[PDB]
Amino acid sequence: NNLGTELDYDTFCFYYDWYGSEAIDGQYRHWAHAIAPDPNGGSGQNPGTIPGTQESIASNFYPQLGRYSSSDPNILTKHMDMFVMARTGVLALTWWNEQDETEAKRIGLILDAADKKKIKVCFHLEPYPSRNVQNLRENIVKLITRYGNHPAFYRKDGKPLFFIYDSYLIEPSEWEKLLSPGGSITIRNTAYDALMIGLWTSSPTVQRPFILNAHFDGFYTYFAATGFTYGSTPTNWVSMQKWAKENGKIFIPSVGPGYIDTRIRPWNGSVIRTRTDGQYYDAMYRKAIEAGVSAISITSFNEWHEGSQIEPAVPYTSSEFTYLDYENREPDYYLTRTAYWVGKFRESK
Ligand SMILES: OC[C@H]1OCC[C@@H](O[C@H]2O[C@H](CO)[C@@H](O)[C@H](O)[C@@H]2O)[C@@H]1O
Repeated sequence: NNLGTELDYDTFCFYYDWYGSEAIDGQYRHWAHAIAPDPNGGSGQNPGTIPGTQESIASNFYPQLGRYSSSDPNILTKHMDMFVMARTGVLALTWWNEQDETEAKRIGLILDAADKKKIKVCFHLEPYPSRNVQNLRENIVKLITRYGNHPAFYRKDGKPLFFIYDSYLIEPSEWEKLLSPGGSITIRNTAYDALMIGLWTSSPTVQRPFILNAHFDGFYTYFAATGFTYGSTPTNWVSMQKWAKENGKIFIPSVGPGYIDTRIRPWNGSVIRTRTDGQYYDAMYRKAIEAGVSAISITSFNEWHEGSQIEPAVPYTSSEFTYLDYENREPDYYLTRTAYWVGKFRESK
């Protein structure tokens, strides 16, 4: 078929599975969330918590699906249909190494639901406690062993792919042990080889030798807020792509529709990026495509705390908060606008 509606398997959408309901999970997990103290606000702050009631959730927006559970198979079905609408072929699943049966259940449910719609799943390896290259290797082995034969497990030219968030928290000399073909605990040329995509944050003078010396296969930028880092400044993407191509690296810039996290970080208003009825998303996605990249990542499907989600949101005013909403656009606008950009990306590929 050549309908201009098929999934794109070089488009990765960051997905969060940490939402809970009292009924399914015992608590409205993540809809309830601690409010962060101001890191520049001095001592004795008592910022409190967002309780995750119907009226007061830990987002500046409000989900069309309500305070859902990430463990609810019926929600997962709906999410996969939303991925199909968006044409996003890869779900990049947050992974916190919780070592708990409820995590294991969720991951299996997500893989199963994804496969019904021919969506693929890869893992976004988060900065879990004491993360280091040895336990990373062990966890990569575990994930490939447990899930590598699942039909929804993502591969690119035969290799799994992992995104590594805050990869700068680990020195290049440690990464080399895992990721150089000669490394002490290498995955290269083993059953557990994978494309390892590190987080490019700051200036080229720092990031270029970091990526080379660490032996990452590529890099991504994550942040949905333009200008938050050098890497999330889209005017740098042409030059970042040129460097990537020269050095055999895969650049996967991250694009998002906006940013606002002031319910959970009230002091963080300088990072707000307004959606402007889709014009912000359009500008960022256009820059990624114009840079000539081979793959794009989307921040985010459903990071509701940070206001970067493309998942449908609805107008809502409760007695506790007046939420933002998609304004003049309909609740599914960011899904269908993603599909528009996926088509432009494919036309360019
Ligand atoms: O997936 C990479 C990162 O994406 C942004 C969120 C971040 O998690 C931190 O922030 C959220 C709030 O937005 C907290 O709920 C988490 O516990 C964590 O501090 C991801 O690491």
